[PDB]
Amino acid sequence: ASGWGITGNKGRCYDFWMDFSECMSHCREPKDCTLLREDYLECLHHSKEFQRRNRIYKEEQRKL
Amino acid sequence: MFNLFLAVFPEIFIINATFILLIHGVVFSTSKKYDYPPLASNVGWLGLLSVLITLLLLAAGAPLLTIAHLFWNNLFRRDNFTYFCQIFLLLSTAGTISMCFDFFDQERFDAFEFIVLILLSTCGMLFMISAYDLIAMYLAIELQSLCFYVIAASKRKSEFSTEAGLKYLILGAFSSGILLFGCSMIYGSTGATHFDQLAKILTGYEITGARSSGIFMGILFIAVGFLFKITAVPFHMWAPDIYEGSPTPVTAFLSIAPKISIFANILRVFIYGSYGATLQQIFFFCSIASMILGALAAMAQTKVKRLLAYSSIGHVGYICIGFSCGTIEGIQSLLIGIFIYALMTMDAFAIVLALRQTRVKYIADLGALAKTNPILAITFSITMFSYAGIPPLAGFCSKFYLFFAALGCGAYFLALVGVVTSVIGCFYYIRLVKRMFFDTPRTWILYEPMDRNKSLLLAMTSFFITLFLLYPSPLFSVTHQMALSLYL
Amino acid sequence: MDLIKYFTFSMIIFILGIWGILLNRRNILIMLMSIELMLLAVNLNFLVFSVSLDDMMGQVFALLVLTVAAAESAIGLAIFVITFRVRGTI
Amino acid sequence: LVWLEAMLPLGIIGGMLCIMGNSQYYIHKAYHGRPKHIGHDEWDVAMERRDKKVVEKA
Amino acid sequence: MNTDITALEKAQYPVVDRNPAFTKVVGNFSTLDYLRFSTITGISVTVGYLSGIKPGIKGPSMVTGGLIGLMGGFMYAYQNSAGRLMGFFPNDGEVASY
Amino acid sequence: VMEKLRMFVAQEPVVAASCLIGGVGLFLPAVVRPILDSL
Amino acid sequence: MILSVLSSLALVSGLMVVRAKNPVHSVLFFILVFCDTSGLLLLLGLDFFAMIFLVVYIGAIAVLFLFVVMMFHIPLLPTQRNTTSLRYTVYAGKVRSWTNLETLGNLLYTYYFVWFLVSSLILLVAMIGAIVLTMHRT
Amino acid sequence: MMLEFAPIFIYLVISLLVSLILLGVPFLFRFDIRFYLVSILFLIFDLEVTFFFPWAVSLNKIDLFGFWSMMAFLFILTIGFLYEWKRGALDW
Amino acid sequence: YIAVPAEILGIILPLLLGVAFLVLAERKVMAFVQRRKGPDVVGSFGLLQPLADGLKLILKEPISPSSANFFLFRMAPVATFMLSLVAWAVVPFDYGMVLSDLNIGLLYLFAISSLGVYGIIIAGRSSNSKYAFLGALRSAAQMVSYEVSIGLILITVLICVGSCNLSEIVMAQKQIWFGIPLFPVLVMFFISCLAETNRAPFDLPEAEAELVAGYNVEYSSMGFALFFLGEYANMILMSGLCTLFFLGGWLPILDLPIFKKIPGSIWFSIKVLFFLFLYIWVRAAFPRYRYDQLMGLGWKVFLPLSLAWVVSVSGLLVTFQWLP
Amino acid sequence: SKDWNTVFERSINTLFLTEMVRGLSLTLKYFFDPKVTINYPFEKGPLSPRFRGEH
Ligand SMILES: CCCCCCCCCCCCCCCCCC(=O)O[C@@H](COC(=O)CCCCCCCCCCCCCCC)COP(=O)(O)OCC[N+](C)(C)C
Ligand SMILES: CCCCCCCCCCCCCCCCCCCC(=O)O[C@H](COC(=O)CCCCCCCCCCCCCC)COP(=O)(O)OCCN
Repeated sequence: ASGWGITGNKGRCYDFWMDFSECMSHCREPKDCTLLREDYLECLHHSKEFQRRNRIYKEEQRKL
Repeated sequence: MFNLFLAVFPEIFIINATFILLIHGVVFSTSKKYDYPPLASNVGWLGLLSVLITLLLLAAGAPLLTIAHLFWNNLFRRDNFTYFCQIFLLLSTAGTISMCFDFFDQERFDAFEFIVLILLSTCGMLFMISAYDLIAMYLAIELQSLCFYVIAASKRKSEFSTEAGLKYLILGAFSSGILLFGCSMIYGSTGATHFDQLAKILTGYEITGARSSGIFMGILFIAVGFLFKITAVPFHMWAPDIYEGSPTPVTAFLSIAPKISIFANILRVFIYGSYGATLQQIFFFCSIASMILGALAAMAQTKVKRLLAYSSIGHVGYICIGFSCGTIEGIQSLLIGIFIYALMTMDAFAIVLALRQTRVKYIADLGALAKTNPILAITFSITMFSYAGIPPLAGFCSKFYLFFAALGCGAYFLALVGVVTSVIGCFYYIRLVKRMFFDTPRTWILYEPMDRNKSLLLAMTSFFITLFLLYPSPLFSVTHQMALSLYL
Repeated sequence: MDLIKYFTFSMIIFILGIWGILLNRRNILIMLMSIELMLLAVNLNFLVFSVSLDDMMGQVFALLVLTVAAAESAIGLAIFVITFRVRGTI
Repeated sequence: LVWLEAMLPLGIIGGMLCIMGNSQYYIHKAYHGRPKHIGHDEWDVAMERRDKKVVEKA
Repeated sequence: MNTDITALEKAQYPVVDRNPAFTKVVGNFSTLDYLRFSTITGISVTVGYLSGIKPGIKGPSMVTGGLIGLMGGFMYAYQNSAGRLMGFFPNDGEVASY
Repeated sequence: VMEKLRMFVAQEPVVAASCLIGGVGLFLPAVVRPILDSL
Repeated sequence: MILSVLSSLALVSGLMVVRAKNPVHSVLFFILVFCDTSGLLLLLGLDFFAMIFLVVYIGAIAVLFLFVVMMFHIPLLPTQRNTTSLRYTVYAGKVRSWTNLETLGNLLYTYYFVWFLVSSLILLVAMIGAIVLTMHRT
Repeated sequence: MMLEFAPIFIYLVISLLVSLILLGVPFLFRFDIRFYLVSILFLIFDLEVTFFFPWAVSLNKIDLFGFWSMMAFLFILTIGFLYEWKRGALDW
Repeated sequence: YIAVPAEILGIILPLLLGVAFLVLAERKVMAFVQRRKGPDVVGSFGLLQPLADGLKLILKEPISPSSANFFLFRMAPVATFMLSLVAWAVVPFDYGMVLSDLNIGLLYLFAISSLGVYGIIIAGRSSNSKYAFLGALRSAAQMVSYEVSIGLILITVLICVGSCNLSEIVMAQKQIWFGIPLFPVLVMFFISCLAETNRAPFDLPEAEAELVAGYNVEYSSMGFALFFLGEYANMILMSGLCTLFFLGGWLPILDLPIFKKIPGSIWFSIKVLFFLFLYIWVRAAFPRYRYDQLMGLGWKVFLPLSLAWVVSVSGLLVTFQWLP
Repeated sequence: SKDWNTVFERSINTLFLTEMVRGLSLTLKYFFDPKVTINYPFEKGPLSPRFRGEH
């Protein structure tokens, strides 16, 4: 969220964080920017892609 | 490239003055020409001068300390609240240093490193109040904690000091470990450490739609660490022992300056800890427990410094009442109570160091003090009544407006417990007045007069305490400005 | 799973340090090395979290924690040395 | 001249340090064809992996 | 290094010379600045003298106090002069020369 | 100042040499660098 | 499998630390904890910190403890069926790839430099406190 | 990257085996305080060297600012070391 | 991938033989200084003497006291031998003649050098002898004290190079060797390595029966042999490091004539031989330091001076922008 | 008492180990000289007619 990367290029989840911060800078309520906030948080640790892939694996395995 | 340093400008001076004092006191305390002079009063006076000079440097540049704020943004952000907290912390440190001068001569404790370590702890506290991050806060906490561990066991051949120093060390390291675990486990779940970027991704969403276990648990761990630092029940495992064993000038400084900085840290954390379901109730419960335990534990205490330690714990509970409200008036009551408690603690420890000349240990030693030294007797009685919250004195205004803030949030259970604990504490406060105005024991103990430093500080504090409810407007206005500056 | 095997390991190390510091009033040595174990656990937390989400605010603080831990150990051993010269209690 | 007698063990250790150095070369070139490369950063290892893949597909 | 000097609270007075140089603010020391830079040094020297008579360090303590006071007084004079230059102080003496 | 300096140097040649070397190493980027950067 | 065995060995050593009777064996298992967690850091990607752990914890802190002790006595479920070559490598970041030291010293000494000086002050405080407590010069 | 440590680990294993068999073959046929102070001094200067390593490598990237920020750290710890010097912690 | 142990053995066995022959080399070149000949009856010119010593130590069944601890008293020589041997995995010989091409080679060497202190601490305590324990503790303190000087000199070298890779440092000396500009740093590094390995005027471990008797006073044939092998391997390693940093590792002297097209693997060897000759010369040239003045010397002559050299080199490079 | 010209020479000599390289070079002069030891089994030391040995 700070910008500095491990390999010295750029933060992996820095573009999403900066987009969320910029949009929330000029938004009165915080419930209009929860669309981007969830996106940034998911980009941090993949809270939905992993669920999707795990559900794919489970529904494939349940074919027995 | 040099004008950017006007923001951190006073801290540079205090660091450089500490280095100069260390160099002077190590060069001239070993020379055979001056046959190893004590060199403790000299370093103490020079350190008091340095603290006053950096206080002037900080106060005069009020419109300063804000330029190049973008450059310093990642490191520390000092708004109006930070300025007013630092200008008071420096005053308290200067008062303590001026207090602990006769202790360097009559006790014959000539170790100049004491003042140098006090100065370094003061710089750590200054770095702590403006620490607008999860890293600078921990670094400054450790910086003050190391100096405190070292100076708690400063007297080596004694037995209570070293044991208390070891226990303080263990408790502080354990607290720091918990706090650092909390900081790490909220960094890994949010990706951010700076307070601007931490009060933006969780302020609008705390448990409303869903919750994350990591961030809540880390917030709880941070709160546990902070409560350990301020010695709030039940996180007070060894604090009275630390107050007993530590040298009296140390515990005079150990119960005033650190609490101000830690409470500034808690206030700065509260601007992002917007959960309301993880921070307010824990501090509410801890405040109730601290008041109850302090009131029922200082009743049985027969020593003097143990009673002061438990009274400080009870006052910390009353202080936490005002933070539990979580409103502007709550924070205002918080700051007013902190200021009043700091002044009153300076008063009480000025008394204790005054009576330290003849090694006062128990509450009964100061018996029949109304005849030998009537003026000191009435001063100490006024201090005890100010602790009791007796109306016509300072120390009642703080508890008054604290209770008013508590009723502002509708926490009626807090008010009743506060009343009961106030009555109980008033009883054992006036118990001291009984021991030294009414009861006349067969054996009398005579106390030698004090020095001009303690006497002048005592007179100023005693006139402040009694005559405060006639002109309290400046404190109320400055505390409201400080509380209102916390958020905007 | 790879992040779980790191975080659980660090958390169990932290809990083990808590146990070591909270199972004996005597034996100051292990009660003080439990602090170092706790610092190791939190340092590993910082490093793993920094690598996992590609940010270099955990590595800087991880490196700075080294000095705090070393200074705490040094002061602890100083106090432990001076406590025998008065008491001599293990 | 006789001082070369003491220099004989030094010559032994020098030459056998030399063979210690050259052993990790004459056999690394043996089973990789090309010798070791000083460096091998992320770009280099990616290039080696891609070369392995393209030779495997070729 | 990328530096950006800018105050959140803008200067209330004229804002001439937004980023002055070190020798420039050193050369802008008015009579008041010299006076307040000298009084602090004098107080520090005399405090170092009076404090260091019991241990027996009659002069070196005075020298150390002089160093401390000199640094503090120069710091105060620089702070006042610079703050006057960036604008957020009552100047009435710099706009006259500018 | 020329009488105590030689006494100090005579007693501690190593400390004096280290001080001179460090002084040169700190003097080069404090004086030579600002004037060399302006050509 | 390399991670699990290393973590288990580290856990066993740590458990023996807080249970060993004589302090020397506890200190040696304490050393072993860092010895087997440095490898865990190393296989995670960070090589600088792996060596710093050896140099500091079992190079300076552990030898300090030894000197004192000698006297005074939602995971992704394993799916390799179609998740083994989907790794989209980007060659833009491979050219001029900084090691651990370069990308850390880029910003340790320049941007977050006050925390560096606060650490320096902490070290000075420790150095001062280590001599005002333990000294019997004669 | 980290693939250069596998030869080191295997070398360590082989060295352990050789050392073990070397001593397995023949079977077929009062308190001081200066030490603690010097150990702490070593710990402090070891931390100094640990901090020096990133500075020296990344020294061309940061010029005239990183150098002086490191010299300030060196000055602080040199003041500390000078204090150690006069307090009789270096000579015996 | 099965050929890695082949490389490891090709590193280990010649190095053990090198230690064995270095013992003979010193016992002969020190004897030649004192109007002697050394062992010249066993082999051709004693060339079979190290084999005789090794076989005699293989025989002569160990006494194995193991009074305090069976394990630690037996494990300490193993640990010190492993630490002595393991640092050779990163030393580069000519170009690709290096086992592991680490990017943190200097830090790895520093860690290995500082990690060998335990081998003379647990070994010292394991023997139930006050004269062994106290002497081993003091020797450990000396090595720990000179470790920081070693590290500071390494930082001085690293400033000019710009990378921690060992093979890159030698390639950085194409223009000139580092012994030319910063020669006093080379002298300090050599003296510190003398103190680090307990050799020449700092070797209090072989101070007979004075306050220091040695950590290996009561050891059987093979444990004493392992300690001896390990610390002579350390001697060879430090000579190699000293000639790799401040001298060209494999680069020719001045490559002006035409006969300097010979393989670079022997330039390293002859330079290491030169530094070993200096080691033995200094041993049989000067008397010993007492331990009290050794500590003061190592803390007040080599730490401030190495710090000043670090500061001066860094300032000079930054001032003129002569940075890598 | 010093004159700023002798302290320089003395400090330099104590800093460059001149008195140590003096002995270092001295010890090397016998390295290349002929040796003195005798091969005892073949050539033995000179005795005297008055030597007292086995009766
Ligand atoms: C410029 C370097 C900046 C960094 C310096 C860091 C230094 C930090 C620690 C400071 C230590 C200062 C030690 C210097 C004092 C050395 C002694 C000395 O110079 O004073 C003399 C003499 O000093 C004096 O007499 C007067 C002192 C000067 C006071 C004038 C005003 C203060 C100076 C202004 C500020 C100083 C600026 C220095 C240059 C920047 C001592 O005389 P006595 O010992 O008292 O006489 C003999 C006593 N007896 C008969 C018993 C044998
Ligand atoms: C709010 C309403 C009530 C407040 C009323 C305030 C009234 C205005 C203030 C009145 C002040 C009157 C002072 C009269 C002048 C006395 C001057 C004496 C100075 C002096 O003698 O020098 C030294 C005394 O230290 C000293 O005297 C200076 C040190 C004093 C320490 C004071 C520290 C102030 C900073 C912290 C204050 C607390 C702030 C808490 C928020 C040496 O003394 P000596 O010559 O006798 O010889 C040594 C004996 N030991």
